[PDB]
Amino acid sequence: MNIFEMLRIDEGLRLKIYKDTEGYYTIGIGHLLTKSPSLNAAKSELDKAIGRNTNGVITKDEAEKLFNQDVDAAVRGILRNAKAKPVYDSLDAVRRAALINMVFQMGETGVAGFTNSLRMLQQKRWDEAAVNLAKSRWYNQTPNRAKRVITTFRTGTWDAYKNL
Ligand SMILES: [Cl-]
Ligand SMILES: [Cl-]
Repeated sequence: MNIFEMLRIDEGLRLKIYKDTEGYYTIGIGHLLTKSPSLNAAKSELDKAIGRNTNGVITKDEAEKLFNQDVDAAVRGILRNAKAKPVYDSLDAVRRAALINMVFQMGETGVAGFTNSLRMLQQKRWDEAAVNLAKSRWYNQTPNRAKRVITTFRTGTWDAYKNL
């Protein structure tokens, strides 16, 4: 298991524009296109990202390419974030993947409301952190996914992803 396989399980793979859990147009492996209600705007953003007139449809390779870019960006985003960096550097490899997954899903903006949880992770107080992470809109909206990531932070193993 690794970050790519982990997110592929959590986000799935769709080759046509679809609406995510929050109702935003997305494609591929969880690649958000825009928060705008406009399908046209979404198709436009898609063409801009792929470099061609797609007609709201892409190939598997194109999806994987977007994915590679998106993971790289999340990692780079963490490294540049003054609050997240110290946490990321303190964690072991498995746990780092869990932090990447959150950032990929909710962005630096979302991860920003997790100040207290991040501090517990940095302190290595695993059970406490798991409890705090669960008191969030994130957990109430996407509980199954949140449970998988939380278990990852709690245990430091990929157990929640084995079977999927
Ligand atoms: Cl892009
Ligand atoms: Cl879920």
